[PDB]
Amino acid sequence: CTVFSNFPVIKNKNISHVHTMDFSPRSGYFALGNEKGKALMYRLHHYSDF
Amino acid sequence: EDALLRRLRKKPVWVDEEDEDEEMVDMMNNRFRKDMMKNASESKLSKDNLKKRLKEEFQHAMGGVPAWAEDDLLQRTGNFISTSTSLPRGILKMKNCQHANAERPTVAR
Amino acid sequence: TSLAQQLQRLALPQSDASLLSRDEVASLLFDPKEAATIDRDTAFAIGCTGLEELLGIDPSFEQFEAPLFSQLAKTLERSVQTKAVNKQLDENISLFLIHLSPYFLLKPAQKCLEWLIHRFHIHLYNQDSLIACVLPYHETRIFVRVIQLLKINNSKHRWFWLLPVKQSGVPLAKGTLI
Amino acid sequence: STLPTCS
Amino acid sequence: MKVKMLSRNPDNYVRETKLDLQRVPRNYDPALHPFEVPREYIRALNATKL
Amino acid sequence: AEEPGFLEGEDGEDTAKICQADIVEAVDIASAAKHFDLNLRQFGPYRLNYSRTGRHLAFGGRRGHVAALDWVTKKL
Amino acid sequence: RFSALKRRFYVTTCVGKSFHTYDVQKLSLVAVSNSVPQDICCMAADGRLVFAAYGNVFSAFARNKEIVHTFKGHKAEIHFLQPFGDHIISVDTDGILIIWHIYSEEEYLQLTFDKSVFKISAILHPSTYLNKILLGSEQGSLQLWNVKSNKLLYTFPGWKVGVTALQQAPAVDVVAIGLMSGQVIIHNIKFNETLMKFRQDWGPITSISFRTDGHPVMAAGSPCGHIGLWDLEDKKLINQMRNAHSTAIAGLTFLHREP
RNA sequence: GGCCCUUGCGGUGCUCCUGGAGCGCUCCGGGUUGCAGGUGCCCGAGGCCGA
Repeated sequence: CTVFSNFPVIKNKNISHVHTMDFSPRSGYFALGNEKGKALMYRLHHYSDF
Repeated sequence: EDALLRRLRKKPVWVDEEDEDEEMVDMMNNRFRKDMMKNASESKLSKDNLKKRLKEEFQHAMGGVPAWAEDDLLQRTGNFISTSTSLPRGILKMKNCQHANAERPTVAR
Repeated sequence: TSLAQQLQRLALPQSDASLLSRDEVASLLFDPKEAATIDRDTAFAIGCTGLEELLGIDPSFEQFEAPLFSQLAKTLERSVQTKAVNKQLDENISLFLIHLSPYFLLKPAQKCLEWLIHRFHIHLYNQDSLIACVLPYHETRIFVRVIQLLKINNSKHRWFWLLPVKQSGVPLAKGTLI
Repeated sequence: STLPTCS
Repeated sequence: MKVKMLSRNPDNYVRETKLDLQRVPRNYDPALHPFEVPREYIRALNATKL
Repeated sequence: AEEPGFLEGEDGEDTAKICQADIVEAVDIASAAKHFDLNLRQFGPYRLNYSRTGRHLAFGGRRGHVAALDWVTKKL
Repeated sequence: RFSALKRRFYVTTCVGKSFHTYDVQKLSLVAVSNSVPQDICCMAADGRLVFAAYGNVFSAFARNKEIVHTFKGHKAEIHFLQPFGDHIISVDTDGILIIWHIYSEEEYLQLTFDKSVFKISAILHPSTYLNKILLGSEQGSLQLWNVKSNKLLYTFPGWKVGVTALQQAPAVDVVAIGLMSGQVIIHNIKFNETLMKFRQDWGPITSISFRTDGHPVMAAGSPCGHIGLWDLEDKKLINQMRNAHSTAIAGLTFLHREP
């Protein structure tokens, strides 16, 4: 129940407003959509399957 | 000094015959042994006197004799820490990838 | 300034300035002005009294009567003897400090430590052993005094991180230690 | 070493 | 080898207390005190002037 | 009260080949501290003078280095 | 290489068809050697001279720059060079071992060893031993020899892995033996007892050196480029140096009486 | 543009080859070192001032 301290890199300033997030069925990918029309995706190295 | 200190407190497997035989070898006229004399009479000494001179020059050069001369993971090389099956807390390992809508760019929400 | 650094590195406790003058004296119990007016006999008396008090509490201290608390120890000064004698003295002082460590909060232990500092200058020759003796009591003020006896001003020194408790006279905090 | 120079 | 170097005990040569006075060993060796005739003549001449 | 120093070899040793490193080990910590080698090659060859009282030493460099120091204690 | 008339250390490294010499005080270049027609395969130094081998012929370098003596007579490449007083020992690939007198260039003594039975992979002359050289094999056997009498003193059964490195320990009668399996065996050759064994899981032990500044520390190289520091007194690993070099370790040495 | 335990932000402690300015060392060799004429150098403060 503790928050990860390194995800939101505030310096980069890409995330902006957030409306939707979703996870891959095996948690391999993390997706995020903003107001600017950019659907960001990140990969979590702990999970090796899509 | 010694009085003050007190108050405060097999057989070799091989033999070489030429080292056994009592021949005498010239420290004179040999550059490497000319630096090793002690007195002027020791121009040419025998085999047994060579052996003890060489050994003490070795030990003085080495600074003496080491003490070591007379189940467990630190008698091998290996690792100690490994990755856990559960997700580690605190720090998340992440790498950004290409945008999902890279092929179809849009400006709306 | 390269000469200054070379000279500062070449300095040794044996060639200490306070060895050759009595303007300043290092003392665990007294002010330096007051401590520079005490004879050897008085310090020897304090040390012997402390050891006699400690003997009643713990018998095993009797073995320290001869080497460190006798006439021979009174006349002894480390500088004139060889490195072997100094090594033997270091061993004996380390053993005595290991034995002193539990009772350090008691006054007789402080008296014995005062005699050792006055005669053998363990604050210059035996820094590691004294620090090991006093370390588990780092919250107490007597630890602050024992640190204040040392000279750790150089930033390259092993115990340089102990400088604030010398400069400010406050006990070391456990968080810094951890 | 104490070997002779030649032969 | 047998070695010895002159090693003075500082407690012999340095006073013990601020109350104490400085200790002065004296050597009457003539080699340490040369010019005995000219040195004494000046003291005698200074005595008459005083 | 004092006595002059002495230095003799044993079993026919010659005192010429005895080096300074051997002496420092067999002599007390007090006299061992008096042997030191200051290395200042940037400036020229040095000329040194001890005071009449043996406590102080002063030296001068060819290129223009001038310094005086107590040498028993290492103070400048 | 220690030097006479200059109380300093010099380290010599091969560079293609020549070699370079640097003082260890500041790693400054002091000499660059003359070229040789073929790439140098093996190198040796004995204070006075620097020996370099190329192809089947090896030469001696004086003043670290210019050759003064060349030695022909081998039909195979030289793989080991051991300076022995005023004499030089050269070991060929096919199995020929010959001792040459340096200045006169004459052939003193020649020996051959069967390639299938005993192929030489390590050469060492233990200190304080008169005219004695120790030879190791890829098979795993060790032979102690006397050059002057030209006889086999003793044969060590050894270990079945095979010898890849030999080093003189800081003792009169103790050697350190490297093996292809990653195991270093510190042995006493006079009475044939093994003092201690250390094992690195990084491949063959390329080189071994001993610390002689008053601390019982041992370092052994690995082809991965890693260095392990073993405590001789307590028979344990002190620490391991990882990625000291990106490529394989060529040679590592503790300076004498230095950390 | 790229950066994902970050920063339009700042600081430290060691290493980094003297032009002349660490000379002299492969071998050979080092042993019997086999009163011309000189006399130097130093010694000036006054403001077409600024504050």
